[PDB]
Amino acid sequence: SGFRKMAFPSGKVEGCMVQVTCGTTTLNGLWLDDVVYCPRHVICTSEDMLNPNYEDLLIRKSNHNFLVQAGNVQLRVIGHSMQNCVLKLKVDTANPKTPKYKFVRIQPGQTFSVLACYNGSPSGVYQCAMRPNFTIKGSFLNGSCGSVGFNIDYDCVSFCYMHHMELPTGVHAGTDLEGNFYGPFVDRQTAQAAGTDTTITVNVLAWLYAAVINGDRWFLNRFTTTLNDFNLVAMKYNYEPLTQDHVDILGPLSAQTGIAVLDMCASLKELLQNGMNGRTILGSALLEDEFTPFDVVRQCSGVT
Amino acid sequence: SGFRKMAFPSGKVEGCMVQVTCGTTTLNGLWLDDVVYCPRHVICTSEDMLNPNYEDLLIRKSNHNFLVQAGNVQLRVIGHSMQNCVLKLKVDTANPKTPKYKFVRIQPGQTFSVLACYNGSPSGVYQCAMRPNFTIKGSFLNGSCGSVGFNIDYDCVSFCYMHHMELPTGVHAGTDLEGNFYGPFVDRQTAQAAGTDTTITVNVLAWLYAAVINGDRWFLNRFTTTLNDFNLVAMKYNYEPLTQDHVDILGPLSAQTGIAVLDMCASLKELLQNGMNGRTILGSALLEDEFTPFDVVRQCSGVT
Ligand SMILES: O=C(Cc1cccc(Cl)c1)Nc1cccc2[nH]ncc12
Ligand SMILES: O=C(Cc1cccc(Cl)c1)Nc1cccc2[nH]ncc12
Repeated sequence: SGFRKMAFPSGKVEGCMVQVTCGTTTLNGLWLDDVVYCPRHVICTSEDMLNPNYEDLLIRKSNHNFLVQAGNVQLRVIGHSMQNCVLKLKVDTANPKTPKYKFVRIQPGQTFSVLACYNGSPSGVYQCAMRPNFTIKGSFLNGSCGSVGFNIDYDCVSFCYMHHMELPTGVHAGTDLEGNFYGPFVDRQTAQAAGTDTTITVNVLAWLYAAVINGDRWFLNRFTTTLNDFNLVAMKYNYEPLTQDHVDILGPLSAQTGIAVLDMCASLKELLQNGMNGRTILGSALLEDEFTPFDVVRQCSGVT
Repeated sequence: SGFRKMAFPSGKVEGCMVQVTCGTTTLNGLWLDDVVYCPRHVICTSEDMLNPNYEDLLIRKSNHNFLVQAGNVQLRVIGHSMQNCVLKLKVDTANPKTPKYKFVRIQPGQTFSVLACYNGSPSGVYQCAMRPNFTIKGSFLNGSCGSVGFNIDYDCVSFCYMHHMELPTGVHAGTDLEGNFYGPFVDRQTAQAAGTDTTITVNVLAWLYAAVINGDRWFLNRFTTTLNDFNLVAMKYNYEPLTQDHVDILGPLSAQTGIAVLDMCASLKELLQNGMNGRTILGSALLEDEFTPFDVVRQCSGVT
């Protein structure tokens, strides 16, 4: 028992990290097979970042201008192309450490692990959620661009995020591995509105089920609610409206604990209306929304 | 910017994990050079666990009774010995993935990463603290015994913990890599008192400095305090007494922010006496003590 904000083991991703330098800029790249993926802003100088003309900046670059280093060994670049906001550097050697992998575009409210890197070297790993507004609240310093987010299903790494930018608000924005930003963001040094965010209701409910499984039960009450009534409360408290699709994904946790989803909704309703009263749930004094129902089941069943 | 409960990249440790089976019991082992380390209770049956006679149980075992499997390949066991609460299984092949490593006994209040494993396969990685009472609040299910805790300083893995037991209270106990338990625990299925725990004051202060560095400043006040006055408050709130040694380790963070350690102590004093008033610090609604001053500097400087 016990419940932690657990990340996937990062080894399979550590073996893919490289350093990419173009001119004066260094960031991280992801080496899979014979391609290195990295943020296209590796080609910018500070003078360029207010609104870079990426097409023109890339025309001034040749294969030999992209310095790619995998630990201590240099990779030979034999092609380059820009796809949306990523560059794809074709190299003459397939990464021997390439794991089985997929590129996936995750949905808002889903979670993933981030391997924060600097100069192609891994620094640390943490778990986070893609907010409903498509930002991430990460831990990224200058030089972390090109670090990736991923999930692992047995031996397959599904890469879902590449880090590109820290907005002036201190929240993070990035792309899928085809270089499409999550959210409305653009790769320019400008203030950019991130939408209104909401709390991921189905994840808070999953975490309340994790709490019951792991011994924290004080918040269970004698009440029930309906989706309509619960959604009036979710509206007031800026929580995502709950749907039958969310109730269905909570089915396994409802079956494991014997607590009907709408009864757990009534516990969440009381917690939203009354607060925690100075108590904690799974070591937290707030309602946690960074665990999906799949994460809770995986953590409570010991999936490897 | 941003601050997360970050674990070390686990790849170097993933390469050391093996499955050890003895009779009907399977758990995890750590393969370094030509030795596999695992909890000695791998030799017990359920009938043995109330108070096992480990010496007698191990006398009934031969090298060929210890089944060690590294992924899909079987290791040949050419020796066995019990050291405190660990078994050391000498194998005929040095682990090719053995990283540079050390065995260290950590101090209470220090932090480390855990690579939770089942059947020798990594499941996930998380960061935690060794409580002042020598327990850990982990995420461990049955089959996780033998999972290890570690820190990494550049290319060297310092292994500090091997998981052995979940106490009836749901908290975790284990040993250093020489098999000495942290705390008063014994490897038997009995209720065992864990001491009175306290909050790790120097880590809460480090985390308040991380909060100021990362933009959360609302808790800064016009006050100062002394070590004596602060320690009266720490006493009331079950916090570890602060010493000049703790003030000295907070020196770098004090220099980075320009906030004297005793002024930060006055902010912590007000937070202990008044609570958070429904506000958060670094996404937490409680005072976090699982980040050391070294962790805060490492995370805020991008060490790889
Ligand atoms: O965000 C950027 C580069 C950049 C600026 C504008 C647009 C783009 Cl696409 C890229 N550098 C950072 C500086 C400081 C902390 C940081 N955390 N994560 C990144 C990061
Ligand atoms: O703790 C043990 C085995 C054991 C019992 C008594 C003494 C010893 Cl040394 C070992 N099994 C577990 C069962 C369920 C969840 C668990 N989490 N971590 C372990 C764990």
